[PDB]
Amino acid sequence: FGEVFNATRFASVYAWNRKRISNCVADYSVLYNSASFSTFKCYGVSPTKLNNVYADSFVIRGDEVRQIAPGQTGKIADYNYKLPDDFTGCVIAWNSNNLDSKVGGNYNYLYRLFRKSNLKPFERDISTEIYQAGSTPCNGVEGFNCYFPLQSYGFQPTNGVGYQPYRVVVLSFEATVC
Amino acid sequence: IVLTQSPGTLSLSPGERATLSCRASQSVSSTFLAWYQQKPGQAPRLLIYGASYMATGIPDRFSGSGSGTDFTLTISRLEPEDFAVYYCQQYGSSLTFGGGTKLEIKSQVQLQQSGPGLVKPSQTLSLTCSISGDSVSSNSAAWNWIRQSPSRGLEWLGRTYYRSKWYNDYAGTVKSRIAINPDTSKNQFSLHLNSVTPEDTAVYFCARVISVAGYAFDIWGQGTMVTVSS
Repeated sequence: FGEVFNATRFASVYAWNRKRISNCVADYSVLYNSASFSTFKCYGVSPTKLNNVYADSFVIRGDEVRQIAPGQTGKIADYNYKLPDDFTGCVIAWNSNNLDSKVGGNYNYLYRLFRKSNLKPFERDISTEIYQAGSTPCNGVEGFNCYFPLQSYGFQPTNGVGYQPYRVVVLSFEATVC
Repeated sequence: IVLTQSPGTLSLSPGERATLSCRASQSVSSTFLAWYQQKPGQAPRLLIYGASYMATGIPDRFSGSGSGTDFTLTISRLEPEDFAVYYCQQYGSSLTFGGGTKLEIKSQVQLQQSGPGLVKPSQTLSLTCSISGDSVSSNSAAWNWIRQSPSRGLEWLGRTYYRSKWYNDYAGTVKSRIAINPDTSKNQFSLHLNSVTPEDTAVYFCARVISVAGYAFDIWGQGTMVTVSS
């Protein structure tokens, strides 16, 4: 658990990591007592009665936290990380403005806003193909009507709460783990 | 796309709120609406990129909002330092600047310009833009040339960038006589205007465009004044 939450550096939204946790002593209530979590919503199971399991880790914006949920529509929910409707797990998120925010602008975190098809649940797209928005083809060269598929989050300490980084850890409960 | 800003002139006192607007003739589908601040005698300063994302060193007072055709720039608490003209820029199917709103109050990468400021008519205008802190052949960058005159405003001229090879993009207004050549050995890129007229008298700028930063001009140059006189 600590190797996913207390990680030194997280991954981007489109390049969300996936940790297969097997053969473990799971203490699901070891972080519920931690009041450092601002968003904590379980969907497929009651939280207090939890006593393979995957852990998806990425960093999104402040307003994008509402999109990680079944049946949500948005830039992150359709082109970056989509959750199935019959989801069985929990979504944990907390503010990390004091970590992933340089004084001159932390442009290391990216996100995808250009894709010609919505992502399937638990789908990962690391495609750097130049998105064609116009009528004439691009042929791997960017320019007018040929934009880059990824965009950079701002992330500065003077940004609003809605535009601050939030580290999200999505737990998916798919008897090797109890 | 035609960007029409409103109001044209706004006079306020320190402490009040200035609500600026920028209406486009059609929808900016690429969502690359950028806001700039230009204090008198200086180059434009990137405030907001990509509809609402704030730039480097921009206080929380400046806030971007809007999408499609209506865009608003809301400055919460005004200071005497905010006396400047604010512009509106979009990228996508074209590269158009706004008319400008004159608001009156009652960093590691450096682009340095060089070249002559007095060119005779029917002669070539040459200006060089030295780059330090970033590579002129950067894969995620573009090197543009922009001029500013009270008759046309911020008029974008052209650009050059390097992916696998070198590519060009020129504005049809000056395409018949413009040339932008990069120099990798000196880490520069220069501007050439073949046949100049008194209409070309303006203040020219060179700026950097990062693709992941809303395709907005984030770091501008010194700003040289070229006069076409005989």
